[PDB]
Amino acid sequence: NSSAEVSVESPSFSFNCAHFIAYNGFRETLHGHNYNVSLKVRGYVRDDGYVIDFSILKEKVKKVCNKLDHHFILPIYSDVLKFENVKNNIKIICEDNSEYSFPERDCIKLPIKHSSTEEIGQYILNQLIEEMDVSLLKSRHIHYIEISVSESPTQKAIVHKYI
Amino acid sequence: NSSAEVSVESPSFSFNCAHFIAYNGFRETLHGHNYNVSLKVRGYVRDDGYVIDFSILKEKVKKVCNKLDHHFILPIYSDVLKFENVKNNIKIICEDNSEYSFPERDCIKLPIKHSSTEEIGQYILNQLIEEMDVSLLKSRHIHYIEISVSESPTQKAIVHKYI
Amino acid sequence: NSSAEVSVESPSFSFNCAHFIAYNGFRETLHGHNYNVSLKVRGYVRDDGYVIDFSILKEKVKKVCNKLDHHFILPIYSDVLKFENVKNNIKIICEDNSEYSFPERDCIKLPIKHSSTEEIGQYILNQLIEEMDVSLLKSRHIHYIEISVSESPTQKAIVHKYI
Amino acid sequence: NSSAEVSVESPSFSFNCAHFIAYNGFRETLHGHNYNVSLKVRGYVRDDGYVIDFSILKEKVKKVCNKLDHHFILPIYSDVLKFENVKNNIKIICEDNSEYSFPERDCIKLPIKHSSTEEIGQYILNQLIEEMDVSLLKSRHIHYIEISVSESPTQKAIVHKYI
Amino acid sequence: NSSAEVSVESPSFSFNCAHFIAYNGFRETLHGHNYNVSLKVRGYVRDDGYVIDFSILKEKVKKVCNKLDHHFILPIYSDVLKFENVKNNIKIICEDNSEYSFPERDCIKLPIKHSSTEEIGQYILNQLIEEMDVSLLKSRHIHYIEISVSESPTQKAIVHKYI
Amino acid sequence: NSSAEVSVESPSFSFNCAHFIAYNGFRETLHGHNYNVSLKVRGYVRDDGYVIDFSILKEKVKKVCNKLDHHFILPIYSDVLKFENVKNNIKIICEDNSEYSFPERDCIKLPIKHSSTEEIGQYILNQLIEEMDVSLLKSRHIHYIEISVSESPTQKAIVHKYI
Ligand SMILES: C[C@@H](O)[C@@H](O)c1cnc2nc(N)[nH]c(=O)c2n1
Ligand SMILES: C[C@@H](O)[C@@H](O)c1cnc2nc(N)[nH]c(=O)c2n1
Ligand SMILES: C[C@@H](O)[C@@H](O)c1cnc2nc(N)[nH]c(=O)c2n1
Ligand SMILES: C[C@@H](O)[C@@H](O)c1cnc2nc(N)[nH]c(=O)c2n1
Ligand SMILES: [Zn+2]
Ligand SMILES: [Zn+2]
Ligand SMILES: [Zn+2]
Ligand SMILES: [Zn+2]
Ligand SMILES: [Zn+2]
Ligand SMILES: [Zn+2]
Repeated sequence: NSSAEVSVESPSFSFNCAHFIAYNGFRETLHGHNYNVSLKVRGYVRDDGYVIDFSILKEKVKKVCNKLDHHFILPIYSDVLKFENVKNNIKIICEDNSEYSFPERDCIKLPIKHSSTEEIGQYILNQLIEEMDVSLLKSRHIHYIEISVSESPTQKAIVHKYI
Repeated sequence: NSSAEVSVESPSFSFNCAHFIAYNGFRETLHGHNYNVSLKVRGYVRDDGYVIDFSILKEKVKKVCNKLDHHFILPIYSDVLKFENVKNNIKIICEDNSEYSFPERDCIKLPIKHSSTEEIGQYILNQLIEEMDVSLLKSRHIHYIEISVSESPTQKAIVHKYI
Repeated sequence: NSSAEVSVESPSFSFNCAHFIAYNGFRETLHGHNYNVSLKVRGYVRDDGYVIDFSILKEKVKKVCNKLDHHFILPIYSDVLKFENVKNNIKIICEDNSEYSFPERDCIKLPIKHSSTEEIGQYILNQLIEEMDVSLLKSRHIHYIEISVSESPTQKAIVHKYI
Repeated sequence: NSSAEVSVESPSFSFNCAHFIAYNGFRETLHGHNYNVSLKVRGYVRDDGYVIDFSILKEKVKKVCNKLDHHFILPIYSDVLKFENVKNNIKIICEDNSEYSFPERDCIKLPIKHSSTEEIGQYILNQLIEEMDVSLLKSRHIHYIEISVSESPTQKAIVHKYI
Repeated sequence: NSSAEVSVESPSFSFNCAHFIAYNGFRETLHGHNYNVSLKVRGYVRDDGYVIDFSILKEKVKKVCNKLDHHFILPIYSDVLKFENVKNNIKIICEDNSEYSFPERDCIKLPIKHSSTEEIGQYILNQLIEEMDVSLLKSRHIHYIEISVSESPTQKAIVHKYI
Repeated sequence: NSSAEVSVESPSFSFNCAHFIAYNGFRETLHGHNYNVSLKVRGYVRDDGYVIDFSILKEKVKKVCNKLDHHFILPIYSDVLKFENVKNNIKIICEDNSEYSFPERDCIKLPIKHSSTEEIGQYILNQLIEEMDVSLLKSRHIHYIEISVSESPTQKAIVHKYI
């Protein structure tokens, strides 16, 4: 068969963030991770000799990671957390009525229900798909994209999209 | 597409064992390995934000590895070895009439024909599927499980099961 | 020469924490890291065949890491942060008057001036020296201890003590 | 399911070469890489306990890598390069009229259009398939073979063949 | 003891170059490497909490690597090579009278006798010391600096300077 | 300062052996390890541009590893084990009167008291020192040699000799 894949991975494709998981009947304490992203795309060797240039993949991964890096990840779609702006701070109130308060600029609000590695990965995948531009990918006949997001060197989520 | 995978891997998911391969017309000398196990499951992001909790996968891999660790692996289904159990020892007699004798407690008797990485993997996969409980996996809509077993950092076997 | 070293390192010797650095005229946003610890000791091969048992070093590193894991690291000796404890929360007030508030149980209060990797390392080294018991180390003629603490796979601090 | 994979990878499966990419309207400066090869085959556990012996895979990978090691890779099917023999040297003329000249003995002439990691991969895969002998693979019921070629630790190409 | 070290390493701190070693009675064929650089400095925890900021070390390493990346390394102080300018090309004549010719823009002229990993390391160390500025290092009481240069994942040179 | 170090390391510099530790009042069960060796030497950059050629180090490490690979390691100097040859077998009797019996050709008899990683490392170091030849090392002004022996990726011993 003639489809081929290229992938990029680097300790440099990272965002260092704080978070905590909360879902129904469960809340854990604030902590954080070096999240690391790798990207794979399946296409064909085109007339320039590439599936797609490594440098485009690297540039797009770096960009998405840079936006996330150095914040508390706030899942705005959460069904078990309440958020309030008080002065320059976002206040987070949990089901058990415990409270956090951070400067608004420390938080990155992501359209996700939970700050789990799977849902963060889904977010990053959609972002990368937009950054690389769907029509570029189609012109090169790239039909599948996969990202891995590790929350540590021992645990990772892998999400994908057929395009 | 909406299926997602999670995987766990660590130097800690290891068992350090002695063994030798024996099949028709071939027997190698006793030696050993640090075997290492990584586990991946394919499912869907559930309402808790996970495919499945990383901590469940880690706890189950550690348990199966712990049972194997620090033994000679005895393939009880071998077609080319004869086994005797006299007093507190297991004697192994090979086709060329060479013999080994170990204290019975030093052996872990696996229901496999050869102590190859492939066959050890198949056994580990079945064990992990039992540990994780097949009905748990089904309630979360997990449909695929894969383990990699490395006999060293340079060589591994990958076995899977669709469920 | 006759001195010998043993070291242990693993992805498992980790603590996943939130923090931010603050020193005179500088404050960064809340974020987090997978911190990883490796331990090395210099001694002599003793009559049991060891510098010291690897299992002792692993057990002691795991214990110290476990205490830190899953918290916000609070540097109680900070010269640029004011701390208040009201009801069940710790409030942190910075020089620029920005504020953070966490549940008290979310914080691990370390006797350090900054939550830098260097200062966290020094604290870990002192703890491990206490855990391993200085008189045990002396009876085995261990004269040097070194820990590396990485804040990510790309950056680390190395602190030591001659004993 | 009953199919299984075995895989071999090592820093030892490398070839260190110089090259440059040239395609329509693009030429880069001469540089080099440590190319690294990993091999995976999919088959079944046979009556000897193996998908196929690891030692066969390693032996064949090392062989192909050793042929390539320590040369300038020249893509003889290039549509943007001209090659001419002058004394003991091969002269390369680019579209911009820039020129290179190397001794003949320093070039490995590969039947590829571009010295891209993708196309080098396709070359290596064919070679490996011939070295391992297609009918041996068939007798063991091996039906899929995949190689990864990395040009550095951060970027790689993955090519495959169903057989 | 109170001195501490910080270290930075990454697949990102690389330069991908072509070269060949030539010394008395020995010349090898043109090939290439992904050279990788790691930097360690020894100093003291200062009043900001750092030996020195990781970001300064990373910034300076990347800078030096970027200058070298994607060239043929030419050792201008070679006692067994002759270099001559012809049009836009540099001609290299070896002792055996074999010849190379590259465009000028494809060579990085380094003040080294041999393009060995040792001598490239010594060059990089001096450059890094100048980039980081000797008096900044002195004001922070940094007294030792060490770089590792790997020519591949399996072999490296380590050079240092006491300052 | 002008001394420099070169080191070689590879998953290929390995011996896969069985063993068990026995010392006074302690015996563990038969198991095994992939032992991995790395070698470092400190010297000076000589007139060929090297501290010493990487290829000599690699060749010597491979040789010593190859001799050990695929055996049970038998510490002939043990003060708590008794050995007897019975027909083609070596019988090992422990303090608790438990017994092992292996074909003589499965065992490599090492002049060490315990098959600990430290004592194996000491043995390997002396062997490597002999293989590289002390006078070669002296002519190049190499004054220090260090080997690391890991028994797994998480635990290692480091032994050295000033020469
Ligand atoms: C333990 C901690 O990192 C926790 O936040 C955690 C635990 N288990 C998890 N499990 C999955 N699958 N994904 C996660 O993001 C996750 N996250
Ligand atoms: C960056 C350097 O390796 C350059 O020659 C380069 C750039 N982009 C690339 N991209 C792909 N896909 N394959 C290559 O081999 C490749 N090669
Ligand atoms: C094998 C290849 O990298 C060759 O050019 C080579 C061989 N031996 C070497 N040995 C040393 N010490 N340094 C080098 O840079 C070096 N370089
Ligand atoms: C647990 C197992 O590998 C055991 O054989 C073991 C345990 N602890 C050890 N500890 C040291 N220091 N060295 C060893 O070789 C060693 N070896
Ligand atoms: Zn988490
Ligand atoms: Zn084996
Ligand atoms: Zn930080
Ligand atoms: Zn390239
Ligand atoms: Zn080289
Ligand atoms: Zn052991």
